[PDB]
Amino acid sequence: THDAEEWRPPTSWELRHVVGEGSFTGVSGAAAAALLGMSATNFRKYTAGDSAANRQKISFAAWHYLLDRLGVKRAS
Amino acid sequence: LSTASVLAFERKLDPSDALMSAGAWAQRDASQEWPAVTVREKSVRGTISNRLKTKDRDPAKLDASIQSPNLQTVDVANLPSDADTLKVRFTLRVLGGAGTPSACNDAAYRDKLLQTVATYVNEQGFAELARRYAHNLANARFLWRNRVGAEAVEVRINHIRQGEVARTWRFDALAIGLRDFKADAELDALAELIASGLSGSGHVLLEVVAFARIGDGQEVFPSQELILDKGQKSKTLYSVRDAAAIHSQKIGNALRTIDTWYPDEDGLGPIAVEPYGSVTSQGKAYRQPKQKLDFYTLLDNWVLRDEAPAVEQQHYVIANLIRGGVFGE
Amino acid sequence: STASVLAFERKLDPSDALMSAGAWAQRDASQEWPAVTVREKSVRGTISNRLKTKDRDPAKLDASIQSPNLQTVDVANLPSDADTLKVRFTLRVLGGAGTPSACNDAAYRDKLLQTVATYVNEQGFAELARRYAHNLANARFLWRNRVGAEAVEVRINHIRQGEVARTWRFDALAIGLRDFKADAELDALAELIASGLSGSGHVLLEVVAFARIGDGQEVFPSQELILDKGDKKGQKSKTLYSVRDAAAIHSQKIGNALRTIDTWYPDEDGLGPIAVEPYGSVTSQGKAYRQPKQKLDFYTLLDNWVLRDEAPAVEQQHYVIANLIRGGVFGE
Amino acid sequence: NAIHIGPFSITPAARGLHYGGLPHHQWTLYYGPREMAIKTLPDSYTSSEVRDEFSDIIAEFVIDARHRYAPDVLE
Amino acid sequence: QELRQFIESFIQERLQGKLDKLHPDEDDKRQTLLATHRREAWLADAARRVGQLQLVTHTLKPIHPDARGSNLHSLPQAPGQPGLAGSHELGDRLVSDVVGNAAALDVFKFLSLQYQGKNLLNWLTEDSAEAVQALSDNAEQAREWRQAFIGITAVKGAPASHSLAKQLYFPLPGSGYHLLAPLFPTSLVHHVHALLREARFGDAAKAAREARSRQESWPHGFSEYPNLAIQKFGGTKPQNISQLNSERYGENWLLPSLPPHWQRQDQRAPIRHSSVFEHDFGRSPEVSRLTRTLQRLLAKTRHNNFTIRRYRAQLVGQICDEALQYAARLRELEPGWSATPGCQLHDAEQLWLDPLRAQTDETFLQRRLRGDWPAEVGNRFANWLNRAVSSDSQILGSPEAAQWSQELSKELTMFKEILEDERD
Amino acid sequence: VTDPEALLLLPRLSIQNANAISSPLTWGFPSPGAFTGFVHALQRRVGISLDIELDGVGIVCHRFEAQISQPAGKRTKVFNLTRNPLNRDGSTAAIVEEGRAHLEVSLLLGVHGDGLDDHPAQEIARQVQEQAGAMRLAGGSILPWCNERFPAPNAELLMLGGSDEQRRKNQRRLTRRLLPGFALVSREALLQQHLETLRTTLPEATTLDALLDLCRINFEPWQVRDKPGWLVPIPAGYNALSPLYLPGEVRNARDRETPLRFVENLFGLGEWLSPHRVAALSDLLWYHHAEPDKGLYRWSTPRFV
DNA sequence: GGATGGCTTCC
DNA sequence: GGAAGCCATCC
Repeated sequence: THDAEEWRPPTSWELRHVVGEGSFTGVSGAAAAALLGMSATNFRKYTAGDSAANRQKISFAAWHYLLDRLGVKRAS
Repeated sequence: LSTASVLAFERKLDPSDALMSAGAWAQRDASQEWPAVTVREKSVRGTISNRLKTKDRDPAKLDASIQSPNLQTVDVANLPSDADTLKVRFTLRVLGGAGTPSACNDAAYRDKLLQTVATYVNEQGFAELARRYAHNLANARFLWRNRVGAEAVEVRINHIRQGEVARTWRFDALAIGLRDFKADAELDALAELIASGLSGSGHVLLEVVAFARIGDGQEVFPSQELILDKGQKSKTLYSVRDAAAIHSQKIGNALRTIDTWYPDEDGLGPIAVEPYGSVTSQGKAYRQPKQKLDFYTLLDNWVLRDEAPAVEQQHYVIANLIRGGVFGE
Repeated sequence: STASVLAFERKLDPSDALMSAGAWAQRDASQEWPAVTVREKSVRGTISNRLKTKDRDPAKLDASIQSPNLQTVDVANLPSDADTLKVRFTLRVLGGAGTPSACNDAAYRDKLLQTVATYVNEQGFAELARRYAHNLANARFLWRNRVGAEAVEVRINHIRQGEVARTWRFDALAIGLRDFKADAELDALAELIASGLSGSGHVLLEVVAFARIGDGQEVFPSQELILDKGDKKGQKSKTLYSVRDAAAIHSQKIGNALRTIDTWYPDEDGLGPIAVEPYGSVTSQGKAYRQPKQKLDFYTLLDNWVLRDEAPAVEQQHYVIANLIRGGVFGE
Repeated sequence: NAIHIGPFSITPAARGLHYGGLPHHQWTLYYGPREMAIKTLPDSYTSSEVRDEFSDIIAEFVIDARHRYAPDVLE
Repeated sequence: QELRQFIESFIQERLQGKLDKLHPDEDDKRQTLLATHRREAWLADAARRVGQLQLVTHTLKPIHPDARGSNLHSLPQAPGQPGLAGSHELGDRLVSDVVGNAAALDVFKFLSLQYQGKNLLNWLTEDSAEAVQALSDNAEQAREWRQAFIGITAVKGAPASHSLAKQLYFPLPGSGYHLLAPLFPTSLVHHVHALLREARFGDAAKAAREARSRQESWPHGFSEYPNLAIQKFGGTKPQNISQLNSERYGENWLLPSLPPHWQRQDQRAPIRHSSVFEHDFGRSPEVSRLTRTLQRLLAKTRHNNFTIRRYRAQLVGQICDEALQYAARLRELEPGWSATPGCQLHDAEQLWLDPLRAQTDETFLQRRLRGDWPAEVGNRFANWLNRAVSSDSQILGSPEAAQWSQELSKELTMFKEILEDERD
Repeated sequence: VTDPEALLLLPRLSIQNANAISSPLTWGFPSPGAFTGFVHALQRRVGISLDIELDGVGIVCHRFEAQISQPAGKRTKVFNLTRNPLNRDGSTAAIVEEGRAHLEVSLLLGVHGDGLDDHPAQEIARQVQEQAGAMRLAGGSILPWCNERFPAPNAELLMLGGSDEQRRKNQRRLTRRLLPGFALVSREALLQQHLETLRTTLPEATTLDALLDLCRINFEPWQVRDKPGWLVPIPAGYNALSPLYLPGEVRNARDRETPLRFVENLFGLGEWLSPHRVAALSDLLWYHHAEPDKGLYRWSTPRFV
């Protein structure tokens, strides 16, 4: 959703739908990290698997901008 | 003088496949046109019941697994809703002439074998083995799970010389236990018939039927099958021209449970006669080769180094010869 | 001497024996009996092999027990109502026994021609034909199905044109597997065989056998030759021979069942008549009788008979002419 | 040891068996909490072989998901 | 120059590999003596091995391992009759395989590896100074090595065959025969085995495979071979043909050469009403493939209208021939004519398209079926065929669709004439 | 070359374990050279005793049944073997791979001699039947007469007998007998024009045979390229490697009285056609003809279209 | 698993 | 002596 009040961050399993070599877009973690202007390590911080095991949620803006740049949602 | 490279043995006591039919009690003497029971399908909802690997023990993951159960379809077999008696019929064939191997290399080896088994025949007949075989036919061991919790089970045994009946029997298979070997006049008469067959003194062909009183529309248990992959079906049964059936090797394994001479204990009861006599139900081997009581060491101690063991161990070795298999290197 | 190239073509060509089943006392009506099919079933066994005995080690034995062992096999049974098995095959006899299909040198060719002319002019085929009519009289071709039977019955029919020439029937269990006696019907069959072997033409037979076994018991057709040689998953451990969705026996198996005539192997006589082969080697015992170290193998006996003209006795003559009628490819 | 191909997971079944004399293992292909296929594969298989054993089912699922959730067309 | 130093380094590496299998009792001194003898006289030891080896393109041992005859290295001329297949088609990319002893094969592989790098593979005959300067062999040793290499490059065989070859006859025109011994080609099957491996395996092959899984169509081809057969040469060790059989692992893939219907399946001839309705359609595997091809060929243009019309006429003729053959196979495959219970229109079609009036059929019905041939069955079959072919107003409005309708009418008339000639 | 005047048909032959491989590249039906050799041996055995020469063979292949199996892990297919008897040591044998198959073929033969003149057609058909019932075709013996005693009789048919429409209706009454089968002819001209098409790409010769008998799947502009008939590879014959050798110049020969050649197999293209797509039956007879100036050893079917 | 031999190795 | 035979080792 575009409304910030109802949005929740995705989990790792949902996030593997678009990032990773097995995903449907077929884009790497390194290329997606370069698409957001981050390091590879800080991007790997997002896809650890559980927030207790050193994992952070992604932001609203980074998530929607990443969906924009991959050609999934238009996100005007 | 050593053991041969190859050694093959055919099997005596060849059974048929046993198929099932259903009908009413007290009409069991008219049971020649009873319709067969059939295999259908139904769908079952699986649920989570296994142990967990201490990583799948978050409550959220557990409830998320509870939310989406998997579905399966599964074969089943029941009695009809009005009949209450299960009829199982098969055919046993006793061969005789059990000493000779069907394949061999060293002639002196098989000659030593032949005189060993001839001396065993001369000392004792087959009366102990035939008595125990007729015991395993008296109670219905071949009714594997269908015997469990049955109301009353009766069995007719019928001798076939030409195309007609020679002599019959009948029993109450619940009166005969599963544990011990008793004595009975009809039973030893049948055992004498089997012993006459096993000595090669005339061929014996038997057909056995068995009736089990269970209940209306209850579940019966045919033999199962093997599934390598699925994408759908997860359990299949065995059938011959659309009639539920039991494998022949299941009947043969239910017939050879006569071994009461394993060194471990006696409270367990008789087991089947195997080299390194084992049970898959317990995952454990009696007659370990560390003890000097498995089949192979007993065999080449009787033949090559000429130690006749105890007489019941000679019964065990002769039963392993009757079952037959692949020996050698 | 003998040529570098030598080859004989096979006489007595049999057919693939198809199997069918039905009930006893209807075997005269057995022109439409249904076939016997092959099915599959699943088996689970345990370990019963002689293990290496340096790895007995009871913990590892109980470990190797608790992983199960599953296979898929083939099976062929009679139906639950029938109790009789019917096997049928044909047999073509050619004649012209001596002549090879290939010879590099003509001198050994016409020397062999004249010495087999002498052998056929000395005595007839009646010994070999009597033994062949014996091997068709008892049903040796029912390899394992004959074992432990109840009553066996053969029917042999002579076929000249598209109709029956003459018929025969026997009781195959009265004739043993042991010796070679004589019988007027058997000697008439031997007369037919000796005429057919004489180059007279193509004599054609149709043989049908019967056996009381029982209801729903198993029969034994041929097996196949499969080589594994692969990383992939295990195949089914047994496959049977079928011809147009009906169980069958191979032609070479019944052909090997026919030539079990040689009782003159020099080692003993209590083991019985065997097939005829150059330095005759059975596969059941894995051992070659008539060793070429002795002068009773086929090659040395022939080279004495035709080249050095050292004629052996009549038994070795029967042996070498049986190896001639078996066919083969010889040479260096 | 599991194998992860995007949102899919391929796990073995923790105790093998002997089929045709050779040791085997059961494998399961998951899509989240939903189990899709089960095969029985022998050992001495590298992970690439276990990948392209299931690659076709993955591709078919992709084809169906692409056709079902296609967007609308104006003209 | 550098090639002989590389050969000496390869000999030292072979000595180190022979010292890798070292024994703790006496392997060290024997390995040192063998390395000293190798580094001294590798060429002198290899000349006697290179005298034993011969290069060959046709071999007799694949016919049978126990036979032995003349093995020939020769490229025959291209025949005059055009459009054939032989060894003459390629000359530039040959690879000859050699028969000989295994240590001799190691020596020949060392000679071929010394033949690489420089131009030594073609200059093993014409080179003295640089080769003797690099290899450490003298002038006399270089001359003896050149003589041994010229001898090993030669055939060195006597013309003779064996008793286990084929050596067949072929009659001459109006006269006698010749004996014709066939030899197994090995360079040709090594070449086409490389091409078949490249067809079945390769980055372009797997890329076109995942392309045809994703239907992304970049400019590329995709080849596929169905139902090969596999043959195995000899026993467990394959190199006894040659080293080409060592690298092919004793395997040769065979191409299918089969009759059309080589899977004899049971016929669903029996009297089902829905079975008769589906048999009026006649959905089979080859019939379904032909119907799919005909439906795919409907949306074509008229720019290739000559070739498109030829392909459409060929497809229609193949469909008509397959329908007639399937009808004949269903008729002759039928043992008897049974009265079908509720065969809706199946009796009306099988008055002619069914078997003769047997004992199960009525004799009056058989005489009535002989009175009138099944022309209406042909009309119903033409209607089912025209319903199977997707038509539209573009064919009715276009002249090419009118020509296709005329061709289909001519094919239906030929089928009706062939049915009526046999009918009655 | 020559036009046959009488056509004789062998109705339905039942053969077991004939050779399946018959070539170092294919493994389906056996070679037509075996059919030319069979009719030549039929001429040499008995056909000289009734003053006929025989020219060409016709085959229809009613049924096919090979002993082949699939090894449960791959798309290829493996052969069935037989057990050779023991070596004298008793260990094993040298394993050689062979292909057995069962066939069902009708044999169509042409004639040129005094067919109906010296004797009627029925008796010469019966005697050539009794001649043919004792041989083998490609290593496979003929199974004898069984309960198929109904296709026992044969019939000779005169080629140009009667009028042209009478010849046409006799041809139609004859092809009403060979219903479930397919004839096999050479189709080299299709290979010529296809090679001429791909010569615009590049000048390769064996690729024209290789690419015309696969399943090429084309990229979308996900489709397949089609060939209109049943194009099947076939061994065309032989091309020699060596010149002609003298009857004693080579050792271990079959016969030391005939000259010898060392040859390589030649391959071509065939097609399985329906019997009702041909006009004349004289278009499907396999003649063996020789060119001893070169290594050309050819069987073919001239005068087809 | 075919090929060549090398010291034995008979007769 | 010479051959043949076996075994052996190579690849």
